Amino acid sequence: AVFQQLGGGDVSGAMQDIDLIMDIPVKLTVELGRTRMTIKELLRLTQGSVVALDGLAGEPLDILINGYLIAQGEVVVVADKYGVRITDIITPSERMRRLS
Amino acid sequence: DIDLIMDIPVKLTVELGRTRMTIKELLRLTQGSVVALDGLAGEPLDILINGYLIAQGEVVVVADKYGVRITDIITPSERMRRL
Amino acid sequence: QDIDLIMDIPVKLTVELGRTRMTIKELLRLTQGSVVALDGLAGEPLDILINGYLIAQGEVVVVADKYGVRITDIITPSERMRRLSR
Amino acid sequence: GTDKSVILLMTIGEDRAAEVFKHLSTREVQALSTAMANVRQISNKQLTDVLSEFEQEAEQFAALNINANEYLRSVLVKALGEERASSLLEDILETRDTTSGIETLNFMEPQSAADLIRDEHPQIIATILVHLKRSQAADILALFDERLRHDVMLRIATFGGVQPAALAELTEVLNGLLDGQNLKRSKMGGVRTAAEIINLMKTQQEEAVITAVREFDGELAQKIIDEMFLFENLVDVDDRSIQRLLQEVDSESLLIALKGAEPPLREKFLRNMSQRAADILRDDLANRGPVRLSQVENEQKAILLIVRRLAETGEMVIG
Amino acid sequence: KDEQLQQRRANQRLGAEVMSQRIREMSDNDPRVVALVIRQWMSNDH
Amino acid sequence: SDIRPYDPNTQRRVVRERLQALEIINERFARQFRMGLFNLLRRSPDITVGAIRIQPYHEFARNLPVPTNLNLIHLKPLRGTGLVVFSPSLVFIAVDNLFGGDGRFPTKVEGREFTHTEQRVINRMLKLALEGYSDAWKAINPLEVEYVRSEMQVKFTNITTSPNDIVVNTPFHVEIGNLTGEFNICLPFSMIEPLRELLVNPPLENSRHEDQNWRDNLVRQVQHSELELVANFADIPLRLSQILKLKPGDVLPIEKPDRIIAHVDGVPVLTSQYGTVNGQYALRVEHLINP
Repeated sequence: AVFQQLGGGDVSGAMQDIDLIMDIPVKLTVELGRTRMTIKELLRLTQGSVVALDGLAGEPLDILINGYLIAQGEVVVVADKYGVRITDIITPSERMRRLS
Repeated sequence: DIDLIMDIPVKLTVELGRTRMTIKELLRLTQGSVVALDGLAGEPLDILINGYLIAQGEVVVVADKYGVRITDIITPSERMRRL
Repeated sequence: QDIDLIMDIPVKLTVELGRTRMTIKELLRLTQGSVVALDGLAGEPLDILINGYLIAQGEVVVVADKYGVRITDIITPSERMRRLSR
Repeated sequence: GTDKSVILLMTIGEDRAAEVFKHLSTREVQALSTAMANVRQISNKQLTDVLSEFEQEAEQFAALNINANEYLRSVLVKALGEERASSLLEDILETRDTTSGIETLNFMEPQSAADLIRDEHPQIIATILVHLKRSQAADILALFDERLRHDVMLRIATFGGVQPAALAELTEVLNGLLDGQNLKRSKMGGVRTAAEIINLMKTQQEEAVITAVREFDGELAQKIIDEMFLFENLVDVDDRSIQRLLQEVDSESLLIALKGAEPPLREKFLRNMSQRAADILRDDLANRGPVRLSQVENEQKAILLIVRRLAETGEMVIG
Repeated sequence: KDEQLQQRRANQRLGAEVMSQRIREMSDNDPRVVALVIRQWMSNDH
Repeated sequence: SDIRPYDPNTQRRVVRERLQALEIINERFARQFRMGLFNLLRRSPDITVGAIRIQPYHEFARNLPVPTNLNLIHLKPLRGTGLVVFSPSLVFIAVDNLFGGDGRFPTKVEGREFTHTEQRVINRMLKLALEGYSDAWKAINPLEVEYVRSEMQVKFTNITTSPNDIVVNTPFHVEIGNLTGEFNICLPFSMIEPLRELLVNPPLENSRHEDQNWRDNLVRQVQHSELELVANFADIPLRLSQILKLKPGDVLPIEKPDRIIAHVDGVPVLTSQYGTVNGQYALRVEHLINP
């Protein structure tokens, strides 16, 4: 019974600003491609096998922060190091196009 | 019972890059900004199933469609090192 | 043919209230407080699905002040075939 | 009054009107040419009254306008010297500037203009040149590369006239560059000044500087040497030096040089020869008719070179 | 009236013919003065 | 089986699409520009419209000569920045004709830049070019063309976020007498993309009233189309291991659904509270999900 029971703390909610949370690390990840595939072919997979991805080659790649899609970029090579070039923040319409 | 889970669909992804950033950095990105990736060129791309890493493999393009060759399947020994 | 390789992969399970098929007309004139039915009688077990694929059937149950699905059965392919057929 | 002036010019005659136009400004000449042929009005009384009124007032300004620039030039020449008169006349001319920048381009130094218009299109260069003074344009093309020179000259030969809009555009482009800046580069000190500076220092430094200049460029050294001793200090030469130099001076060349010389110089130079020789030289000078200054200048230059050589050798002196 | 008009016209055509001769001698004496006076007349006309 | 290693920065994105509406706008603009050039140069030019090229931006940049006058233009209300490229040959011909030249001598270009007078001549030409282009576009889609900046090098424009972006290039060839020159009009595909369905099919002799009546009737025809609406009560995350041992009679705990999402083929359309009405599973609609 050490912990004190908190309740009724739903005072209000309003966005303050985006600098209170600024220096918080984000997990950025660029995605090469997607493919919907069942377990059928999944175990059929051996070493050296090739899995085709739904994404057409040369299309803009997807950029996610903490696993949430935010933007579409393009992959570039700078000094032998892989790099993405941000092209456009995705729209809610393409977000749902992605969902379906 | 294996037959039940031998047919189910699942979502597969392969990730090409991984970078850690603050928001000063994310906001600073504009249009055309190039973001460097911690991953070196030629290293095996992670392959994830519903966000769960199971394998590593190189990038290859077949018939003008993106693809990946499964170089190896990671044993959970490397998972400790993944964090 | 590995088994421990995918023994741990996570899946997401969804449960439905019911089907219904209704045109653009009624959808556009739906207002707040409007009530729309479903194709299922109140009482049949709901359909559990994974990645849009049928996996089980079960209904919601109230134990104390908590909720959960009480699975009724597991659909064999034969039943899945008649599901598609009818 | 312009119509009356046009009528008077028409009634005067072709030669008088042409002379007046040659003594008239461009805008005034154009207006007079246009109005006279355009609409001409003759009045039995009003024209006569206007002519009488105009004639009644032409008393004071007529004498000033008769000789204004010539008198100023003569005064400048007689006041300080030919070198200072040229600078004074240049300043007086530059006092009246030009509005359109194209004409302002011919008051700029040739190299500045050549650098300014080198990168322009060859046709634009050609258009600038026919609007620019001919002397300046020749210098500009001299500074221009031979390929560009030939191309621009060919364009000049076959010019076909500019659109008024393009000409106005070029005019305002040049105006925007050269209107708020002064291009009157004052040039003080050429070779006359260098020779004057040299003449007043020590002999060892004099020979050192002249040989340094000769090493740099022989023509500049010779020009400095000629400006060093003009054909006017011969009156200060000693009688013995004059007699010594007379032995190497041709009688015809000496007479040609002394034909335009000052009477005092001739009298001083006639005291070194014999009485018969002096009488013969005087008779030859009296009988000699006027000649072009080109040959007299060459004869005087030869005599001065001989005198300078004698002095450098060490067989002449001054005083 | 016709005779008086003819006499006036003859005087005008005689004195103007004399005036034309007079303007030629003056312009030969000073050609630039006439141009300057003409320019001054145009300037004053403005 | 064709399988080759993935090489970045390779021209692998090919988007070929015939643009009939641009194919006719080019000729309309060419006719307008020809008379404008006749009005200006006092000569008779002939403009041949080349084939429209759909190419990556760095191909267009590398094919261009150096130096060349580039004219950044704004085709409002279309977001983006197009480019009008005047060749050194064309500006040389125009300057030669304007400034007392019958084009007798051959045109010589050796990397020479453009002076202020040449820039003003090019501005005068580009005014006519932009007026003609706006008038040509006016027939299909009324646009206003604004000239914002002129440059001489290629690296100053960068109207494409990346050099691999796709742009639409139309080269025209203008001949005056024996002299010839060319000039291009390049539009980034981002500007054209909202108007692709308009620029793809050849124009038809119709009216704006007829067009709006058309989609109006089509909209009304669409309304009588049945949809499939799916309500999601809960979404519980289980591992594969749980699914295989999962057998009838088990209880899988779920959380409180405050609202129920209703989606058509994945896309959510409604959130509504669950209920039972007339023995049927019912939903009390609370909010249509507007974008």
